[PDB]
Amino acid sequence: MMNGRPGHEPLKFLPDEARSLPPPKLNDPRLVYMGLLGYCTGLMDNMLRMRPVMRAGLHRQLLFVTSFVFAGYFYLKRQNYLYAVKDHDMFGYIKLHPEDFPEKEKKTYAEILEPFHPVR
Amino acid sequence: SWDKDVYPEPPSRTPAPSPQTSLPNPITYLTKAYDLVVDWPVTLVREFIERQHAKNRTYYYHRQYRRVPDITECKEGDVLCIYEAEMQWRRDFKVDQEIMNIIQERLKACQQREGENYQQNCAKELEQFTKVTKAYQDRYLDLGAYYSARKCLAKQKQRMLEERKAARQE
Repeated sequence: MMNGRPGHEPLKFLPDEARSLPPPKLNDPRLVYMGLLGYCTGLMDNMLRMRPVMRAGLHRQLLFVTSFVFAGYFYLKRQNYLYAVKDHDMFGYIKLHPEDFPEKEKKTYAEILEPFHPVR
Repeated sequence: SWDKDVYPEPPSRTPAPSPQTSLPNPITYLTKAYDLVVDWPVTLVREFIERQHAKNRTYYYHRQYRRVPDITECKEGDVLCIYEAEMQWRRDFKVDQEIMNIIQERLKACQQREGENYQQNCAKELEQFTKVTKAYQDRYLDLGAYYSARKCLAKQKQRMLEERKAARQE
C-alpha cells in the first residue's frame, strides 16, 4: 500500500531518512529473543547430527547466536522505519483532510440516557 | 471499646435480688469461686500484656479518600475519568454493604434483647431496617454480576423518568 508513496527509493533496505529514528537497544527484548533462537538453532543442529548438545562446536554455536542478533538488529531498524513512515503518512493525511476527520464533541453521562436492563 | 452511638445498647435494669428461701444459692458460691480461681489469674495475665503494649505503643490511621468527579461528569469513552469515577463507586458500594450489616446487627441484637417483647419493642430497629432496605434496593437491586456506576446511573434515570411521568399525570 505504501510502495508507491512520494520519495520511495527502489530496493533500499534502510533509507537515509531512517537515521533520524532512535536505534534499537542492543539488549532489546526482540533482539535478545533472536539470539536465543540462534542458540536453539545451534543446539538443534547438534542434536540432529548426534553430537553432544551443549558441548560440541561452541564456535558454531557462537556464530549462530551472533548471526541472529546481527541480522535482527538491522531488520528491526528497517521495521521501526516502516512503522514510523506509516504514522507519518497517516497523520499527515489527517491534517490535509480535516473535513473527513472532525473532532467529535462527546457528551457527559449526565446527558446520555443509556437503557437499564434489569438482571433478574 | 466501641461507639455506643453506632451500636446502641439500652441500659441494664437488674433486680435486687430478694431471696425468700433459706437454702444457699449454688450459683452465687460457684461464681465467687470462679471469680477467684479463674477470673483473677486471667486479669493479671491481661494486665501484664497491656503493660507491655504501652511500652511499644504504635498507631494506625483510617484512610481518607477525597471525592473525585462522579460518572455523571465523565465524557463517554473517557477511560481515565471513568476509571476514577468507577473506582469511587465501588468504594461506596462496599461501604453501603457494611451499613446494611450494621443495621441488621442492631435488628438481631434488639430481637434477642427484647425476647417476648420483640414484636412491640423492636419497632424502631425494624423500621430503620425497612427504610434502609428500601434505599438499598433502589441503588443496587438488579444491577447484576457486572454492577457498576454506569449501570447504577442508568437504573436511577429509569426510575426518575417513571416518577416524573407519574407525577405529571397527577
